[PDB]
Amino acid sequence: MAAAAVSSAKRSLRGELKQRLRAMSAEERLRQSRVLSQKVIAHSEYQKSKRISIFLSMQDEIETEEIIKDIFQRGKICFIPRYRFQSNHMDMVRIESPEEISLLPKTSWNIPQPGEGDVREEALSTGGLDLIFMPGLGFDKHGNRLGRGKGYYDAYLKRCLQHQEVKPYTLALAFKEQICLQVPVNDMKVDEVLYE
Ligand SMILES: N[C@@H]1N[C@@H]2NC[C@@H](CN(C=O)c3ccc(C(=O)N[C@H](CCC(=O)O)C(=O)O)cc3)N[C@H]2[C@H](O)N1
Ligand SMILES: [Mg+2]
Ligand SMILES: [Mg+2]
Ligand SMILES: [Mg+2]
Ligand SMILES: [Mg+2]
Ligand SMILES: [Mg+2]
Ligand SMILES: [Mg+2]
Ligand SMILES: [Mg+2]
Ligand SMILES: [Mg+2]
Ligand SMILES: [Mg+2]
Ligand code: NI
Ligand code: NI
Repeated sequence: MAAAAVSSAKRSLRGELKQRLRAMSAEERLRQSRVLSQKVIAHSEYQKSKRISIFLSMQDEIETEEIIKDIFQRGKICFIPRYRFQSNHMDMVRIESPEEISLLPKTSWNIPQPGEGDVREEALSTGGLDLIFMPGLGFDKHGNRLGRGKGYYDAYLKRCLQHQEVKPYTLALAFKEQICLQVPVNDMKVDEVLYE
């Protein structure tokens, strides 16, 4: 019953956040994304990190396009999500240029990812990750995160520990509209939430 009340609070907050995210203009989402891109590019954990996981942005997320271009300009090794919907499991798989992204097939969320038989280097098979850009629907200032529901990033963070001594730094990228007083939890916290 306590579990269910937690789920109910998460669901209600998701509906609130989604409505705000729906209510934002394309131009404005683009403005806050530009502000975050400059913040990330100046960020010391980003500047020092060699192996990075970043997401490919949905319409309700901070746009990561400029960060990706910077990643490859700085010769960082870049991994993106590859989600297997049948088992609710995600890996982070290597891409070798920003331009490759444009040729990939897309999922039912209209996001690019390498297809089923494209054999890819996985981040945990070749060293793990220094830094993971964390998407999500909401975050509070304690670093709690409200994801879309099925906990694929929480599960992936747990998995990272099985390959690395040092846990990846987790940096969320949020609209100011996505910052909440308290995210209902219980769930993995992020190290830092960036917003305007
Ligand atoms: N740009 C990135 N790409 C990432 N790629 C992997 C991915 C998985 N994903 C798709 O790639 C995905 C989306 C929703 C649910 C789930 O948790 N949600 C529905 C309710 C959400 C809907 O009604 O709006 C349900 O609980 O199943 C699980 C996996 N999540 C993406 C992430 O959220 N944003
Ligand atoms: Mg809604
Ligand atoms: Mg409200
Ligand atoms: Mg402007
Ligand atoms: Mg959406
Ligand atoms: Mg360097
Ligand atoms: Mg699949
Ligand atoms: Mg992996
Ligand atoms: Mg699909
Ligand atoms: Mg996993
Ligand atoms: Ni897998
Ligand atoms: Ni608090």
